[PDB]
Amino acid sequence: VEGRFQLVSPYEPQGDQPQAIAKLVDGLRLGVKHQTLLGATGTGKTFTISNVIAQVNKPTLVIAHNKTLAGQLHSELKEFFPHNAVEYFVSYYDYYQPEAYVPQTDTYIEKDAKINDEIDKLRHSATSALFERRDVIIVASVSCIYGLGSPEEYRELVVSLRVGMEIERNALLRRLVDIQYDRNDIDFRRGTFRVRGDVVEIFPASRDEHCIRVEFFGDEIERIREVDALTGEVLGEREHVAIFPASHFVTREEKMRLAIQNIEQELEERLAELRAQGKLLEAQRLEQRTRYDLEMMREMGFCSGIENYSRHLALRPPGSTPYTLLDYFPDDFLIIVDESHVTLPQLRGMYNGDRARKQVLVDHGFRLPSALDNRPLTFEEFEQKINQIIYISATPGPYELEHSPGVVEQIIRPTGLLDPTIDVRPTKGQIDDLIGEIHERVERNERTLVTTLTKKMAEDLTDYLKEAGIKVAYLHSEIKTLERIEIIRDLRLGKYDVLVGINLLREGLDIPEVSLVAILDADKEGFLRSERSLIQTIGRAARNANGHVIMYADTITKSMEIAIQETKRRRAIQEEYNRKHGIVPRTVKKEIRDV
Amino acid sequence: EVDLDLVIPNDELTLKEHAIAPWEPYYPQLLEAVCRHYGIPMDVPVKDLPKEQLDKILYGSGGEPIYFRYTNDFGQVREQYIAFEGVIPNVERRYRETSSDYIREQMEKYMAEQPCPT
Amino acid sequence: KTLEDIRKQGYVRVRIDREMRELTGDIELEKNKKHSIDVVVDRIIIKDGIAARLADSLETALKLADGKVVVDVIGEGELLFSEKHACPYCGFSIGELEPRLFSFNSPFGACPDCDGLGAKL
Amino acid sequence: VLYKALAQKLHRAKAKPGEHRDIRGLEHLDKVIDIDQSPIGRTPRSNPATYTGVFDDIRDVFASTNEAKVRGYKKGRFSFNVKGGRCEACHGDGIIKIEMHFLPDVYVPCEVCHGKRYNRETLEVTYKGKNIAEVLDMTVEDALDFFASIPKIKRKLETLYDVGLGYMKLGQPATTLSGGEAQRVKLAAELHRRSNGRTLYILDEPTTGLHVDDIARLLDVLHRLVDNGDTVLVIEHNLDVIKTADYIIDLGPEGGDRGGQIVAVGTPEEVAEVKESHTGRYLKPILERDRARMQARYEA
Ligand SMILES: [Zn+2]
Ligand SMILES: [Zn+2]
Repeated sequence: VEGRFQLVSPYEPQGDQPQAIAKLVDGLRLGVKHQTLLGATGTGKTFTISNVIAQVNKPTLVIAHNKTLAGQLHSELKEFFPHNAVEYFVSYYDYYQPEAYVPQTDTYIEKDAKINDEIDKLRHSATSALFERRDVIIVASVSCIYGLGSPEEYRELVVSLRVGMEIERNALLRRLVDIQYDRNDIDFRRGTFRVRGDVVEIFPASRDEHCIRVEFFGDEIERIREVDALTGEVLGEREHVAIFPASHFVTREEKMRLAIQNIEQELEERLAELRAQGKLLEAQRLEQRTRYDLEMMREMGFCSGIENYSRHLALRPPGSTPYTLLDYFPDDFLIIVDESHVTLPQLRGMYNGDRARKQVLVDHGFRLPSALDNRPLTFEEFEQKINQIIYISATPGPYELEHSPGVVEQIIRPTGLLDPTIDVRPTKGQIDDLIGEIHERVERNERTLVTTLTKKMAEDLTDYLKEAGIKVAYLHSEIKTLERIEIIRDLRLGKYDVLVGINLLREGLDIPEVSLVAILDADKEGFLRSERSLIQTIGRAARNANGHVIMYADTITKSMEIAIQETKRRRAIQEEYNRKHGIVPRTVKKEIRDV
Repeated sequence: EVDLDLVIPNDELTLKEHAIAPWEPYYPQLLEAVCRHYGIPMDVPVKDLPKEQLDKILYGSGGEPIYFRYTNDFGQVREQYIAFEGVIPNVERRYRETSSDYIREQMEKYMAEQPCPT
Repeated sequence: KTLEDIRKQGYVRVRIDREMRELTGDIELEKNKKHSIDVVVDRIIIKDGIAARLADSLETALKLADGKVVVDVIGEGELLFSEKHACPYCGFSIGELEPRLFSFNSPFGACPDCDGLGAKL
Repeated sequence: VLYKALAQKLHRAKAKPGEHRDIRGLEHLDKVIDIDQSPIGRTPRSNPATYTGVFDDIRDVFASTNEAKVRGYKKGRFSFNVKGGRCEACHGDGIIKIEMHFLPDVYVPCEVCHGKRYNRETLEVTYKGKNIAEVLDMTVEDALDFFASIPKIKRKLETLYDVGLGYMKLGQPATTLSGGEAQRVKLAAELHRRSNGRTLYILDEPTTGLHVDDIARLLDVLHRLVDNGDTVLVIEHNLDVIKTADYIIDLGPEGGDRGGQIVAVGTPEEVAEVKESHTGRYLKPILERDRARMQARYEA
């Protein structure tokens, strides 16, 4: 009997939701490898996919393209599946810097930045949940394609305990150490064991407050319990328990013995090569560091930055396609790619940025060339890694549409909200025009979003608006992530009536109070004036019942054509729906947050 | 006995930024009390101070009552009506009265050896 | 205040009023009655290289009762340690045995109530 | 006069400087290090390893070894002055100080730890076949040969080697170190630092307790400090160092009240040709002696 998903939702699927759910479920069951949900903004995307996953019962990875979108998806899925493992898998990349070198200012940027406890904990919780139970959803950043140690090693190395087994205390306390646990009786934290004579408490790398407690009565384990850390409050009463490695780069002793020799060989070779071409400095650097790491590995089977030796530790051919989090999932797992039209290209770029960063490190002798084999996947390897996949977007990119059997449409919102109307106006006298429209919005207690092509035009416009007597805030292209929330919330409260920015696609800009979006330079060249970018921007006024879009241009580009036409279609279909059900569109109210 | 040179490292340091070394983080507010009272300015390079302004703060009022209110480390205010002693007799007194090898050594740092006058 | 905290740490084996009991066994002791609590740290077999384990358990037990430990033998009787010249039952100490400790021409050995004279008057 | 003023100015030192009018060119440097000839420590707890900071890192490797992980020892169980693992008998001294009344006091080894300074179980934890007592007993030379492994230990032991020592052990108590040896262990501390070329060193007779052949190496070190932009000041009587100096300032003709005034300043040769300077009166023939020794070698 399997542990299955139990979708908990106060509502039911509505709109064109049931048809989409039925379609994607039927697709996953028929055996389609690629599918694409073209969902308009305002419809329950997350909820629809939640229905799919709940109906199909597969271990699912869902990928987002930043910390924020991720976190939102985590929260949502944790609300929708409270009785199931909703997991958080990011890494360093979320807000940390990687190991790098700048051949100009001669500065080696260390990986130093301590492995943030919460994030690490969540990573281990995820990977462990992947092997422990079935009902697991894991939302992740792109980091889910980074270099990660083999799954089989992570598996077979586990300390598999059972009640009354023929084991010794010190043996166990040595096995915990082989797996990279530390004793810390004087400060019990995650990833730590504590001895008290015959009382052995272990803090799993995956847990928050729930720690394991094993003991002995001779050379045989008696009782194994789940204690609340620094409390002793008995919660569990397990008979079997498996303690997984505290690092995802731990290795067998024999394989380590061999790998070390191989590393010595590669070091000798690269050294000979460096000294051959007169790069003696680099040879010195490389020798120092490599020898240090080598000795730490000979001593305790690991060191800091052990990732850079992964390939050698895996005893795999040079240039081998690295194992990732994808491999930890079962074969028949399911992938969901949210905001695919940006997430997919971001995934694609991860290989080039990493290789460049590591190549400089190998050139100046900071690393062995094998460190290039500890890398994120290329897009092709990711393709091969896929069992089944469902892309999600309001504006699906080229790849998605190309590999999918058309699209599954979800355009009707649960509130009957329509895609906005679109006015395209000449550029001459655009500022005063927009000013008048803005005044009309202000009179109607409504908000306005304005996007310009360039920063200079943005600041000039902000100035031009302040002088008209309009409450306007400028969302700087690089402003503090916490101030973002402040200014937006203040727009919602009405401290500002308008908000000016270059990119309106950055999250948090879904505001029910916004009834007008102005797009200056709508006809100009740039990524933010593309078909898809234009539709996504148009989707910002769909949260209000009186939503309207004004594009300022002198010509009608192909992108503008396609965007306007699509919006027209969606709007027509939505009004057909509302007519057929007797729905009157009205703005979705939302409470405003604080600290 | 207390050396005048050790009490003030340089003869030209801002009294606002602890010119006198011994009275350095009650005392900083006592400084404020006596300064208020006598009209001694806070933002000061000690070098330019009149000799009497320095004589009052260093050697005492000589019996004259100085108003002195201060906020405890706790937060509550407690006004007093003391006859200010000075900064030097302060050091000599606190060093002399305590029978602790710690306090002594903390006050001896501002003292020096001077030949027996007898 | 105690039984919660050797339970907060996470011990299990104790010995109260001669009878040993399991922690989290809803243990309550009578206010106006005396109680003898001897926590049961580790329990071993004499074999080869048993040193480090003994060792560790001894450090644990000694750190538990302020450098005091009971080594209750099975078959024979009890054995007690404490380290430093002090009594296991009352605190009383003597530190170290030096010659001047037995001299009556030194405050290190002299009686208080007579100052090493041995004779009142 | 000089050091105390420079110190009260640059590091806000509290030492009352000697009677002087003023000192200029204070903007030409950031830090003044006086490498004293006073001892390192006043207890056997201090030693080269401790004073250099090597012993701090050397506990980290023991704390990170396999047995320590399974024994939960950290960078305190192997700590010299920490009850956790040290010999409770000697209280981590290793040597008991006996009371000699009219004779000077003598250090007699702790009969419980045999001078190993740690208890039995603490020295059961091994690192490459040697325990902490054993590694503390190792010679600085043998130490850096043993710790070619860790670069951070290595770069610190190397300072002790370049200094002139490297024959003395890591755990030789500071109370048993010669004044020159102590001064040199301090020279080891200041030896390897990222020099901005704006710091001044002051050494009081660093020759003391050295052979001429050692004076050579030491002068190599000091002149390396000068090479990197820094300034090295030295109070010396040893002519083999004075002649090497690029600038010498000769003081007071005779001592006592007959003196305390500049006799001659400038290059060694400029002072050698000053008849009123005893220094140059004894330096001039040494300048001419070794100058001929070089020309004798150069011609052959
Ligand atoms: Zn008596
Ligand atoms: Zn001892």
